[PDB]
Amino acid sequence: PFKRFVEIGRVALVNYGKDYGKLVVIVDVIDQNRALIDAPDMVRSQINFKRLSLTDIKIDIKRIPKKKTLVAAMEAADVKNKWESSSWGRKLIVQKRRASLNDFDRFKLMLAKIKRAGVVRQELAKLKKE
Amino acid sequence: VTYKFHQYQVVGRALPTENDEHPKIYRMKLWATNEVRAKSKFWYYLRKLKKVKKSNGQMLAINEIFEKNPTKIKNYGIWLRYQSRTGYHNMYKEYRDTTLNGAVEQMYTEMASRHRVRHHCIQIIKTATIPAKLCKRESTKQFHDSKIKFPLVFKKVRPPSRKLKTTYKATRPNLFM
Amino acid sequence: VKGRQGERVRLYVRGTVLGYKRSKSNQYPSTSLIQIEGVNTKEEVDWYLGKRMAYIYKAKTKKNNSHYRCIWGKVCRPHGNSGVVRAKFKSNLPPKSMGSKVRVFMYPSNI
Amino acid sequence: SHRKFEHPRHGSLGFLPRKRAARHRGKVKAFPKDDPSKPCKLTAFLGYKAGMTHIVRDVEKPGSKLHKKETCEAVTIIETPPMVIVGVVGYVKTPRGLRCLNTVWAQHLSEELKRRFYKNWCKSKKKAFLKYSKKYETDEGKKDIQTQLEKLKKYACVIRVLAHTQIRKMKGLKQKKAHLMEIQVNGGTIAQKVDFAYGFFEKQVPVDAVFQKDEMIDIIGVTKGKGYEGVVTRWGVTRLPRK
Amino acid sequence: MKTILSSETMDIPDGVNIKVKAKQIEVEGPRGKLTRNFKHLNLDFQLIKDEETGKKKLKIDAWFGSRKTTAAIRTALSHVENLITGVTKGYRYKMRFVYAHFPINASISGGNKAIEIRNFLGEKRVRKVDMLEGVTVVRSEKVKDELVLDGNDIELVSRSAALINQKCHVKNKDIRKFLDGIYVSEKGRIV
Amino acid sequence: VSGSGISARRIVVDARHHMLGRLSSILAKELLNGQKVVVVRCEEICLSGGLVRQKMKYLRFLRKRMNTKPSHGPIHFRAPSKILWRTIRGMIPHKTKRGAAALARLKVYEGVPPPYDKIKRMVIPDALKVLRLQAGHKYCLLGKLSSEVGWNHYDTIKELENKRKERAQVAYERRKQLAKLRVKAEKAAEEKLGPQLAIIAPIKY
RNA sequence: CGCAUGCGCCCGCCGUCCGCUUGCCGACCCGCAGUAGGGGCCUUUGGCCCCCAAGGGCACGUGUCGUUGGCUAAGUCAUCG
RNA sequence: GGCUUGUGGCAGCCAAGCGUUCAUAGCGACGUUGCUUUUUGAUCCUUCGAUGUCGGCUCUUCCUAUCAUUGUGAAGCAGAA
RNA sequence: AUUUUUGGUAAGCAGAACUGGCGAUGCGGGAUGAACCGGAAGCCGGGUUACGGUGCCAAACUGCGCGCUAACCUAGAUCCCACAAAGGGUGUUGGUCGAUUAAGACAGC
Ligand SMILES: [K+]
Ligand SMILES: [K+]
Ligand SMILES: [K+]
Ligand SMILES: [K+]
Ligand SMILES: [K+]
Ligand SMILES: [K+]
Ligand SMILES: [K+]
Ligand SMILES: [Mg+2]
Ligand SMILES: [Mg+2]
Ligand SMILES: [Mg+2]
Ligand SMILES: [Mg+2]
Ligand SMILES: [Mg+2]
Repeated sequence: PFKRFVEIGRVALVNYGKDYGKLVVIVDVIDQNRALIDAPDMVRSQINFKRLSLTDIKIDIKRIPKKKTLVAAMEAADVKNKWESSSWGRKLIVQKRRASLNDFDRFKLMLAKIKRAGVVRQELAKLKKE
Repeated sequence: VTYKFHQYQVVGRALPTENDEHPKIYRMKLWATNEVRAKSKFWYYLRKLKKVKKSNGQMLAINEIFEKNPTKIKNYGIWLRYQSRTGYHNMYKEYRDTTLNGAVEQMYTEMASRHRVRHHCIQIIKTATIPAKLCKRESTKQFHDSKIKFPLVFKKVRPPSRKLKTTYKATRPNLFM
Repeated sequence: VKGRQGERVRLYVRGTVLGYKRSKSNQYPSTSLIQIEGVNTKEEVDWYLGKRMAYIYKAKTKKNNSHYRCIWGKVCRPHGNSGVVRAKFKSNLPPKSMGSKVRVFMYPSNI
Repeated sequence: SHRKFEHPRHGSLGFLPRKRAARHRGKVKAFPKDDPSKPCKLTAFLGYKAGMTHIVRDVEKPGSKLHKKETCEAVTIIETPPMVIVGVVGYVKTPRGLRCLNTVWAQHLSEELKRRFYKNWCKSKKKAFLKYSKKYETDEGKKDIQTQLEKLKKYACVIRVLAHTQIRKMKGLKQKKAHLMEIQVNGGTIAQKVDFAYGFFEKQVPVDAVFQKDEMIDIIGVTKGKGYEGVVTRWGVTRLPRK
Repeated sequence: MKTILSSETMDIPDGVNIKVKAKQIEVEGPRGKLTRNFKHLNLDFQLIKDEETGKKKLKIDAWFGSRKTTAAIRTALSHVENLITGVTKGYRYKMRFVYAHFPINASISGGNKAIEIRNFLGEKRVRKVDMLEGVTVVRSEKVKDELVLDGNDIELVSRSAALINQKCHVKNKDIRKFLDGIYVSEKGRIV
Repeated sequence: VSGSGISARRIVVDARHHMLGRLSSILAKELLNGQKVVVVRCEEICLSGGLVRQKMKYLRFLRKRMNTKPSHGPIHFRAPSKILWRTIRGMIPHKTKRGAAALARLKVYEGVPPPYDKIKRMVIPDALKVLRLQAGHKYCLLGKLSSEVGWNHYDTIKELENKRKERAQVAYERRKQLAKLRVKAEKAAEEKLGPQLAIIAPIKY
């Protein structure tokens, strides 16, 4: 049980606030409510656990490591690629793409979806009749 | 970076007179939401402990003190005295925070929650940065672990913002630690 | 697939008429409170600021060969934090419109 | 201030309101609990008060002063001719209680029973159940009746038969309009109850098929009417002084 | 003060099978089957297998639990220990009849599942007690005026003994002087 | 609570494991705003404080009655659906025409009667016990409380709900088989349309 | 559940007209249980994967509530038995 | 009727003592904290173009600070009381 | 009515000092109210606040945060205000002063 724990080197997703969608690394624990988080594109700072969603990724680092050491560990663990490839990570990217689609792109996607639905319906009906 | 409570060094003295051409200069480290309130408390303490009033006093300097390294966690010890419904008492507390400002805010909140003591009923006697081995409270000592590991027992379920909030959901939330 | 019979294009969103701007003991019917579907924040209200609105309802008699009547209005400013908006109509909305739907159009457009 | 002296209140509040009953025939408000491990049996019956007399009997009651001694006791006579069964009613259990599902009537109904469905039987054309009876003549009709009985067996939870009295046998009564009532069938499965009810269509059930000697029973009915009454007689309050 | 982690572990004998799923503990041994529903406890139960040796450990822990919450870990462990003891050895309670003048007449019904007490303090009333599931009551032959209750569930055996004891309370008398009754005198294991 | 703001003919809500008061407040606001609500499985509503406290509160409510004429109210309903209805009425100006219409726009049922057994049922996150009540704290089922205070239809509801759940399980198994067939058909059709799959790829989850 | 009126009444189809509506505009969507867990694949006692809101899916969704004529495999929707 | 509660009534706290020895089975001096408005006082807010002024009889309901009755704990409770 | 203050056990009792208020005055808040809080006013549009509030009634978050409480007595819930005391609790939560302890702290063997 308890597949995920908060640990030094644990990668978490910011699930609330202005920093939503960002990956951070827990480098220390202040207390039961907040922890020290870091990442390549921010300044190491405290955050409440209520705004973090623990992921399945963990990197091997000591507490409060240097920026270069943290970056090297993250690159070695390939956190970015693993998160992007995972279905959970791909969800946010797909939502962003769907939001970013424009009118003509949406029309083209609608045409493609309609054609795919028609072909799938034909195939499924033939399969049922077999 | 905004702190509710700021630390000020306030320096003052008594107005020079014929008897005392250079009166003694006093300094204090005080906590207040503003420099105006810091100066007010400085004058209160000077009047109560040195017989120097604001009317016959002089304000020499006031400077803010910022944490040297707000990026790292420290253990803070606070010695204070507070007033209850039936008398005065002394109290030593410990906290863990990146800044002594956060530690003091935690101290005020905890005093309010556990003892129903309002802000104006608390006097801070001393503050210090305590090494890990010298900490006296289990609340802070239990996080002095090289390999600290625990799950998120309590997490509140909410959308990233109210933009995605909806009254109705097709399925119940799926939660697992 | 559906075989429906109705409007083929919808260029408006819906808005529930919550009531009037009011205190606990006073009411000001010159301003109406409207909840626009899909709008959940005063930040999101910024897009609809100034957009035209129509309150369509039926009358017993025929006017210009129609039982339909329309009272035009517009969004003025956000109300609260949850996306409700204040709106002004050419005439004060009747109290019987509470809980009814108005059409919030996409014009006048700013894009 | 508190009442000077204490005595129990006059009358019972459990029989409120003291109005005229909404019915003339006694209504069974609760039937006996059904035990499915017993043969199908009717739970109730209809009778007519005839009169009262007295009897003398030797009492067998060890420890009593009346043991092996004669005792005189008043008794009431109730005439109970056999009841004719004419239909079956089924109910379904629901969160709102028992709901009547369907009613199946026998092919032949007596004039005494059909009188119960009219206010002026003689002046009417006497069309009751005439089209219903024809369902027993067309092959599809008996099939529909059998299907209705099958549905009752499938879905009903409690089964009651419709039974009417042969009132005209008691010429002392000046009534030709028979009394009809629903009598619950207890014992057996639902299918057994339905079969037992159907087999008794247009048939007589004697009183001894329901009750037997030395049995304790309950009697339900409307009391004698006395019209408008004052408090002294209606509730038992004591009379005020002469002056 | 919400201690981070309060954990306790117990060893499981090789002769007992144990299953845990959603705080539902199933215990199997030579004497039979036992089941317990620990769903009311907000604890984490884990079964640790030693691959090299093959032995079993049950670990119960609480995270950020107060003293009140943490007090239940040892309770759950003791309950599991009692289940193991009941499924391997069984439980045996001994009761003794105490009377001053009127001997207590006890009659065991068929199956050793019910007991009748007839002459408690010279009373004409008959006291009926029915043993709980899996518990059997017999009249000892080696010890005078002794009842033996044997079972697999400690709770059920003890509750049957308590029912027997409470069915024979003295009333309207100084109980210090009138000591008549049926009392538990020994608790142990059948084997 | 401004309101859901959705535009629908009606909304069906599965009240299982929902806090009574919070669900009542949310639904009262919806009804006042003009939505039509059908609540099902009212017997599964949760009440904090525990069975003992809720039973004492209901006995205190039962104590209330017009001394000279008890038939003049208050009326103490025992069924869970009626309890929910009265609780909602407590948060609505039911003595005005507006409140009367809002109440009339509401339906409450025990279990899942037809046709709602085959209609999608939604939940209210803001009133869910899993989100509002900490594990370990005392709570009781509205059905249990109603049965204790004189509701005699709990067993019938349980039986009907079990039958409905068995039928729903059969339907769900059929739907799962249909979904597997659809997936296989999609795999078969994959090769037919290349460019369409290319366009859809960056959007598929 | 029975019976339901001889310038009457009732039912079904077609044309037209009026009135009420709890407020049409895609007014589309049935798993159960749990939240100190659930599910799938592979079956080493085991390993891997998914969840982390319907934030999804479905739907010619494309035409003046939608122009004139003809063909129409399969699919889908509607209406009638 | 309303405020108050001196007075009346009903409880509590400490423990010098009583209780063959033992403060607390049962009581509680010297002190001290309360509750109630079925006592009587204090006041004069409502009623003087009028609210029928004692007591009894009858009738209903309500309270508990429980006399009896149901179930219990304690005793300087052998039984009975 | 705040403060000062006399008689009275006390009183929504009776009597004095300063100021303010009601009376003569609506309006927002305190559910309700002559005096409390805010604030005083021609008839209107727009903007912003005071006191007080933002789960529904009912306009404004089931908003972002930290602790305490679990009431098997109707837990508790906002100046006037619509009351509660002395004594207690091995319920739980913080503090203060002491004693023992790896030459081995307390309970059972
Ligand atoms: K009296
Ligand atoms: K008399
Ligand atoms: K089309
Ligand atoms: K007094
Ligand atoms: K007077
Ligand atoms: K007078
Ligand atoms: K007298
Ligand atoms: Mg009396
Ligand atoms: Mg003694
Ligand atoms: Mg009492
Ligand atoms: Mg003021
Ligand atoms: Mg204005």
